[PDB]
Amino acid sequence: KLRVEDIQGKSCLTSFNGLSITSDKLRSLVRKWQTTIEADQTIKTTDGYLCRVFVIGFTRRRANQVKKTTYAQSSQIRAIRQKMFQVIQNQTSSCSMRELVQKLIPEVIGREIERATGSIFPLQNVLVRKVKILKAPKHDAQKLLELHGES
Amino acid sequence: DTINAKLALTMKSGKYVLGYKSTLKTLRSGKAKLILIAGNCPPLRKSELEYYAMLSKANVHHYAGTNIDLGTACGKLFRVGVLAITDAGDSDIL
Amino acid sequence: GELVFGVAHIFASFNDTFVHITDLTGKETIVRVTGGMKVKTDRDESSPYAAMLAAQDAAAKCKEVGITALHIKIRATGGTATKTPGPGAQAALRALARAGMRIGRIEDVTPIPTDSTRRKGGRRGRRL
Amino acid sequence: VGEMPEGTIISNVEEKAGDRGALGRSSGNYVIIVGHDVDTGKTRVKLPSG
Amino acid sequence: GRMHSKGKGIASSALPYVRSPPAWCKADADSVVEQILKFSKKGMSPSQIGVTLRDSHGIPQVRFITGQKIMRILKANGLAPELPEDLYNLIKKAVSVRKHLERNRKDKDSKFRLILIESRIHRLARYYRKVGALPPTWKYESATASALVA
Amino acid sequence: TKRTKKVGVTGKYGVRYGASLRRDVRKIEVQQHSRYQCPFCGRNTVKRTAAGIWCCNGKGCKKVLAGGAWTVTTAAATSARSTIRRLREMVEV
Amino acid sequence: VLAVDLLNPSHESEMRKHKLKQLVQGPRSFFMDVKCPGCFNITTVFSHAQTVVICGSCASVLCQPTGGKARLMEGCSFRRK
Amino acid sequence: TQKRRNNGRNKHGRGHVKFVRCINCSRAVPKDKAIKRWTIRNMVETAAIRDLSEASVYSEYTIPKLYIKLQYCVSCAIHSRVVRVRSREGRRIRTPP
RNA sequence: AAUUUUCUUU
RNA sequence: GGAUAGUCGGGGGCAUUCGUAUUCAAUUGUCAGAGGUGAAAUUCUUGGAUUUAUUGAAGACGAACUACUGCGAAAGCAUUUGCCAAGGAUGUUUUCAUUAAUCAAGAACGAAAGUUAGGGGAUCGAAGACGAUCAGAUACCGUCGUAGUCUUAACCAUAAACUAUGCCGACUAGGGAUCGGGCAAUGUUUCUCGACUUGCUCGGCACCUUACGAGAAAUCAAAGUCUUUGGGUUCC
Ligand SMILES: [Zn+2]
Ligand SMILES: [Zn+2]
Ligand SMILES: [Zn+2]
Repeated sequence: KLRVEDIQGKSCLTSFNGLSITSDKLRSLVRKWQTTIEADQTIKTTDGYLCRVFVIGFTRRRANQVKKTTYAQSSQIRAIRQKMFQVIQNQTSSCSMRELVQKLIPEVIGREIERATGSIFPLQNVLVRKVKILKAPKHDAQKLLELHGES
Repeated sequence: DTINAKLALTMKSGKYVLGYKSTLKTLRSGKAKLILIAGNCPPLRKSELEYYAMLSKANVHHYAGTNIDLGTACGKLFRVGVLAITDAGDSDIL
Repeated sequence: GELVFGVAHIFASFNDTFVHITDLTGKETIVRVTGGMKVKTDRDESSPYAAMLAAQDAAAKCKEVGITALHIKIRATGGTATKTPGPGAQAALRALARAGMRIGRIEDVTPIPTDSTRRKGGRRGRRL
Repeated sequence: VGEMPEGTIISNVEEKAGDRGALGRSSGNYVIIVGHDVDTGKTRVKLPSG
Repeated sequence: GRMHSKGKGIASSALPYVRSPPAWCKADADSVVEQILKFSKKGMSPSQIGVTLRDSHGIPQVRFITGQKIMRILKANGLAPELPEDLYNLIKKAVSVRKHLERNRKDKDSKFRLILIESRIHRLARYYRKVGALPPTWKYESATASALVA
Repeated sequence: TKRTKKVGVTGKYGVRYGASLRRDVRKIEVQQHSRYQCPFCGRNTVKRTAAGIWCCNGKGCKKVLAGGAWTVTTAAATSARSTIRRLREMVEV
Repeated sequence: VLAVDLLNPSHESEMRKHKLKQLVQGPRSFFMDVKCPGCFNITTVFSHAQTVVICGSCASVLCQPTGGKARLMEGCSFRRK
Repeated sequence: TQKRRNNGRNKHGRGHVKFVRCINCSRAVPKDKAIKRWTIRNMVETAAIRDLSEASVYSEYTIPKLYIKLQYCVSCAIHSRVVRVRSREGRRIRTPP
């Protein structure tokens, strides 16, 4: 989602306002006989920007499992949530919105979460389901000129 | 580890000073390492005790809880305002 | 790149179907036609024929402006209700496709609840 | 009043600048800062009567 | 058949048939007895005495080498606590529950557990008074339970 | 001896003014004539004087507190204090 | 079936049963003497130890207690007897 | 007599279970007693694929679907014929046909 | 949607 | 009974965090119907209804994941985190040594609804108001709607409170799933552990077949070991 902020030569300029996942994709991802772990954390950039980012991940089979349950204990769920919290904080300690967008498209948050969850249930389909924006800067009236003006 | 257990085992094997007048005497004599100040302490008295400990190079801990809680932690049935641990014994209070 | 993209909301309720078409933004909409102004029987508002009549009337009024492609978004009653699109949703989709207007980015945006408030009926429910 | 966050609980509020307290002066009563409006600065408040 | 629960667990320790000192050991009996005395002065319960001796020092069962139970050894050498270990642990648990309840009065589950612990303590105290381990006027009061523990 | 089944402090009112009114007054006066703890001295010596003023005696902490009509602190004031504390933290941070 | 020798059950049929459920209940644990990798003293330890074991000489932790058999991480050439 | 061994719902090791609302009549039916079906329907009918393709963009994009969980009561399920009355011998089977 | 009633016996 | 080690739990309480949905409020865009129903009808809408878009507030609840799965003595317990007390099973060559089972009298908890005071009242909704159906509808249907639905401090104390099946203990047939723990694998896999696979065992939730056996039968691994009638103990 984008928020239109500035007008330049009868050509409006927008800014990043958040990301989400389609209902069809979310319903397809949600499945029975598996454990879903969803967590959230609030992050801050170098400038004034409060972003509440969510993440959701599902348990996965090992291509040799015979049973059909594939469930994880609540202690392992809490350990997974801690691993997601640590990964989010480490990867978002100092990024700013430019790096946030540059790192959400290649899906590095989900990859790092899955890598960190090697010692726990392997987990799968880890992705940021929704990012919400709570605070905004002073319209960035001059930083928009700094970023734009090319082509 | 927590500090209530550490305070209890210093009580079993250690040297403690109760109250304000005796705490001032211990700080004045210099045989003081740690002072514990309750959250219900008078602000003027707390500033005076902090100044005394800064002069005598003694550590200060203004732990949470009222003087009733400090006395209960100390194992006494009366209110304790200022604690002065002179000998830690076999603990790591200091 | 001589195409203009709008946003076509479809509200497929079991009593009446809404065919709302706006610009790429949300405000400053252009066309809003339902089955009530296409059939006057007070019974076939949600009928597929009435839905397709409203959909094709919306297509004609949009072609009047000159907009070519629409991002479609169908949605049911949602909330604490049936949450299933009515029969007019597919009829409106086919009517827009047949009218010649381009269709893109099909999505369902029905409002789902996270265990919202109590539904009416009174425990025993609507004993019709 | 304009320098307080929305939803704060206050008392002895002035109807005008320099009034020195007019609203919410009785015992147990208070005024709630409902919202602010910077353009021609004005603050909307909720009185004890509602 | 748990006394205050529906569990039917059978977890326990199965002592060996050979009621003899270990074939390969050099406990020397008296050395272990003084070792238990040293640990008793250190202030650990007889259960901790056996656990530490079995896990670390390598004596499976102390009575096999010593000839008497460790509680008997402690009583014989004078380091016999006035309150039995099981009763002391039960009263300490009751004190902790009571402190939790007095700080948080809404814990009905804790109140129910306190009732169970109180009943268990009274039954154990009655047994100990009957056998003679405690004075016949022992009694149990919640007000002085904290002083009893400490 | 119990000396009173249920009226308690309202036994001075005899049989008049109604049972419900006497019960409401009984609850209010029980709250009113109660010793409270000074939040700065830790002593149960706070007593009410003139409907909103609470004072505790002693050599120290002779403070006079502005409280409720018959309780030192009211639920509404505590909720307001928490709300103001929350708002102040958000503004500061 | 319907005719068995309960006096002398098979060893394989006994090692697969619970310790209590055996004909004569017995322990399933043992003691082993381990040697410090950088010393010469030998210390006996229990297979189901519930406490942190420290060698007599200058050495670090020996094994970590767990629900079942504790894991040895020091390079000790243990002899079990 | 007990018509069903499970009393009509999956309640073993429980004392109380939350109740859900029927889609049709909005009756309060327990979670373990509600008949659950999963409608997985393409967002358009199979007869409009050609029309959508001839009027679409994005170079053969994937057509989404909708996933709806339907929880019927006993009376509504029987009326809707999703679940049917069976013989006494056939009542003891749970594998879908 | 909507559908109430079938005297005492042979 | 107690202690100890790794665990496990939608067990309890306190503080804290997040989610959409519902209703309402303000603002912006075109216009004629919108709700609802078998059909309708009440009601409100060129004064802008409904819809769409932005922001905010209130209260309630934790969808999907969610299962012939878990926990608790039961009633019941389902968002994140932290704290506190406690609990079952498992492992144990740890501790005490009969401390045990069932109970009159007496006590703790006890869904929902109902009561007394304080706060809050979004949704639903007893009473009620209208509008349709019917011969009469006083009801079932639509909208609105008070108490109530939330919570604190005091009350009571019952439900098809059910497994219509008291508690403890011994024995009894074949198999396969599932939860928690433990044991074993010169087993597999992923940058020393986890996940998966196999076998054994303990304690639970259950399931299929069968009837040595029981019942009047429906049916029951207990409701079997009862005319071959007696392990112990309460309620009725
Ligand atoms: Zn004072
Ligand atoms: Zn060592
Ligand atoms: Zn239904």
